[PDB]
Amino acid sequence: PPSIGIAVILVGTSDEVAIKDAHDFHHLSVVPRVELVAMNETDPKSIITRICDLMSDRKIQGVVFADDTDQEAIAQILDFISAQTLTPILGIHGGSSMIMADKDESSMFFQFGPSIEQQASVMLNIMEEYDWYIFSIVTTYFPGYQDFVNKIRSTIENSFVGWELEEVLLLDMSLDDGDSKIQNQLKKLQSPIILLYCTKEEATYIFEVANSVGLTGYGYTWIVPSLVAGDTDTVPSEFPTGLISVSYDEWDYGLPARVRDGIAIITTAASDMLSEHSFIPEPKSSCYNTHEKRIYQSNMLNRYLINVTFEGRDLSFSEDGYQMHPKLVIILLNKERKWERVGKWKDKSLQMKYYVWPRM
Amino acid sequence: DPKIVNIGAVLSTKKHEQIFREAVNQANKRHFTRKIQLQATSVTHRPNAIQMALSVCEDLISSQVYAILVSHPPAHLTPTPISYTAGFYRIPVIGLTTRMSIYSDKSIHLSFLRTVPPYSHQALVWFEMMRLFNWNHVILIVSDDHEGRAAQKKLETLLEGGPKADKVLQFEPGTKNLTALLLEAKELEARVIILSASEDDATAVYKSAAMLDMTGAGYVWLVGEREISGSALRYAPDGIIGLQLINGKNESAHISDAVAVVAQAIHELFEMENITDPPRGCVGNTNIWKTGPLFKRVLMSSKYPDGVTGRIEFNEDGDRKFAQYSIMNLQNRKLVQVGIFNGSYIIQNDRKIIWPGG
Ligand SMILES: *[C@@H]1O[C@H](CO)[C@@H](O[C@@H]2O[C@H](CO)[C@@H](O[C@@H]3O[C@H](CO[C@H]4O[C@H](CO)[C@@H](O)[C@H](O)[C@@H]4O)[C@@H](O)[C@H](O[C@H]4O[C@H](CO)[C@@H](O)[C@H](O)[C@@H]4O)[C@@H]3O)[C@H](O)[C@H]2NC(C)=O)[C@H](O)[C@H]1NC(C)=O
Ligand SMILES: CCCCN(CCc1ccc(Cl)c(Cl)c1)C[C@@H](O)COc1ccc(NS(C)(=O)=O)cc1
Ligand SMILES: *[C@@H]1O[C@H](CO)[C@@H](O)[C@H](O)[C@H]1NC(C)=O
Ligand SMILES: *[C@@H]1O[C@H](CO)[C@@H](O)[C@H](O)[C@H]1NC(C)=O
Ligand SMILES: *[C@@H]1O[C@H](CO)[C@@H](O)[C@H](O)[C@H]1NC(C)=O
Ligand SMILES: [Cl-]
Ligand SMILES: [Cl-]
Ligand SMILES: [Cl-]
Ligand SMILES: [Cl-]
Ligand SMILES: [Cl-]
Ligand SMILES: [Cl-]
Ligand code: NA
Repeated sequence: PPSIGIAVILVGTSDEVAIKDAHDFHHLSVVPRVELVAMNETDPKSIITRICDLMSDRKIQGVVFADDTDQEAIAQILDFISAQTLTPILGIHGGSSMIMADKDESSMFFQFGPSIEQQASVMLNIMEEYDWYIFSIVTTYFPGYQDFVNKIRSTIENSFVGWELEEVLLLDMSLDDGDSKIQNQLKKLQSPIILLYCTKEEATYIFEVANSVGLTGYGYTWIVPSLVAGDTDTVPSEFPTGLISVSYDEWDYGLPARVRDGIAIITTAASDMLSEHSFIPEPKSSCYNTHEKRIYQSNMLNRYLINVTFEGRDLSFSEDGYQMHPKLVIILLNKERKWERVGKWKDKSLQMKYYVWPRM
Repeated sequence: DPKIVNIGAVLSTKKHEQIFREAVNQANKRHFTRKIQLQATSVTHRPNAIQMALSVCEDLISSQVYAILVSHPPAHLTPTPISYTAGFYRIPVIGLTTRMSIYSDKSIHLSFLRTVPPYSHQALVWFEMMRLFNWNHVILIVSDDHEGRAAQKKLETLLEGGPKADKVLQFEPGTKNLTALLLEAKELEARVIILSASEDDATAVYKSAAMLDMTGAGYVWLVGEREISGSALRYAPDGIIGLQLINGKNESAHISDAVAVVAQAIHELFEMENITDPPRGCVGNTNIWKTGPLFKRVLMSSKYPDGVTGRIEFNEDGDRKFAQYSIMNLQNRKLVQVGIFNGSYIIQNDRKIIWPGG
């Protein structure tokens, strides 16, 4: 079988050996020729020039990307690169996997981890478990915030449960806060539960302000999505103990297993397309000639990328570019400032550790 | 020796680069620049998005630009890659001639002002016309894309915040033959029709409206600029009224006004304490420019009254306010200016309006 090039890009320390181990158990129509690449930087230029150099020095059919940062921008950079070059990119760990709402129309970028809408519903399930029916929402303008608010609103307005959405705050973190605008907005909060949609960096500032006006102590419980907790080994000091987060940052699904599944997805999808059309998309020889060769390129390979099953496991992606059925882990920031497993979301069912929340 | 503060620009031609240089030179002559002195750094548009993004890093951000002017090239090449790369660091981008409404979305373009208004703001002019000519019942037809919906939202805000829209009709972009949609409009009693659509989509509407005899006497057609441009103008019904943003395509004029605004904002910025420098280059830098958000606020609230393109202010989306429009009326298949929106007021000239039919 012919070989297709797959670049696996790793940012930050990682056991390359352990990663090469979890991986040629392919008897498909095509076999992967993978290439581990180390990267030290995660700025726009570094990421672009690196992937472009790979694409020009070799024939890359797809990219598997993983980083150890809390930088959600990385996902947005990858989507741009993916759409422009029409190359499949899987963000499987780190900032690369942090929700990227409204991917490009031509994007072939897929992320491991929950969609925004799924996290929103997981949160409502948590609140239902403990009969926390009265709450407010705080988001920034971070892309996806509308999907988050809409999802919540759609769910609670279509249920006979006595949900009471008191307030929805929209914080503008693109301007400075010298006029104490965000402080004045937060002072409006009264709910005992607060859902916060934003980035990790934004959360640390918002919590600092929220603390100053006494909204983080006892009586107030904040619930944030995966990307706010991000790397759970890095816990900002402004984060309030008692913070609850839906998470997917490498609890039961290790990096090695992810890299192996990433390679599988890309390889299977190419095999499936080859077996049906007798051709696969030719690897782009460069990024610097995409404007010419666009009538000759297409995101055709997407329809196969989203429907792969491997070793009897459904690795399907949504058309929005998210994982379909991720086993989510509910985590709590405890007294020792450590993130702590306190529930699991599996088979569209919530299984919490505690019946009554112990004191944090 | 003063502190040199670089201003960036991505412009159409070398001629415009030189205009940008001279504009910055004049700002330095005009202002007190013992402490702070501007320096111009510019390139022209690269052939594709990725190259453009890289150039922003290599040519501009490497010079520690505090802001970046961007023109819309007239030749598929948008300011978007520049908005993205600059936005990564919270370095403000000033659009010179981009009209698409999507650049008003803070989620996508989180440090983007422009000295021209988005197409959607043409609703402001429509509204004043509805007051003036007392069109208290209108039918709104818009393309079911971002731009079409943007115009609908803006007009509905004005109407809900007097005249009323008796109905709103959305059609799928790229639909030739819109008989079904237009028949629905025909039934209604209102006969003032407002259209937001691309060139090609407006053409389809116009043709279909003609076959349904909805372009004759009794009807009023009020549209924007795209809708009386190119091929849309070729099939537009006589008597139609449209708009043309004055100086809307004059890159030179907007470079002048943008530089003046940015220079004024920079001198105002350095009146405050604890101003940090933007990152030098992209490589190895992933943190935002800490002073970026402050500088954005300063720009947002900038006022430049004696601008080449008129009074310069920005709204809460960083879009141009007090924009000036030519009110055009197709008479005998010739576009004729029948007045202007001077930024806040409609001014009818001595040329008489000829409506559809009459
Ligand atoms: C777009 O077009 C509009 C309307 O033409 C302009 O707005 C007008 O701007 C002019 C200035 O050129 C203003 O004229 C001044 O009006 C003052 C009184 O205003 C009151 O009354 C008027 C009429 O009812 C109202 O519209 C207004 O809201 C106020 O209630 C006068 O006191 C001024 O006279 C003073 O200055 C003159 C110098 O010219 C002296 O000789 C006098 O002694 C006196 O000191 C002057 O006449 C006018 O008020 C504005 N109208 C409105 C509606 O705002 C915009 O300027 C124009 N935009 C652009 C970009 O050109
Ligand atoms: C769709 C692409 C967006 C790009 N992004 C900048 C990051 C990025 C993305 C792609 C590229 Cl190629 C590059 Cl180089 C840099 C801009 C925007 O996504 C910023 O994301 C947020 C938007 C709003 C908020 N909150 S706010 C407005 O209150 O401050 C926070 C982040
Ligand atoms: C990253 O840094 C390490 C040592 O710090 C170096 O060996 C390696 O070559 C660097 N990677 C790149 C792509 O420069
Ligand atoms: C564009 O504006 C400039 C002023 O900067 C002016 O000199 C020139 O005449 C204008 N061009 C057109 C076509 O209006
Ligand atoms: C900024 O303020 C700090 C005080 O925390 C001071 O040390 C520093 O000198 C100031 N710098 C400027 C340029 O204002
Ligand atoms: Cl590197
Ligand atoms: Cl893109
Ligand atoms: Cl996430
Ligand atoms: Cl972050
Ligand atoms: Cl650089
Ligand atoms: Cl007139
Ligand atoms: Na803006």
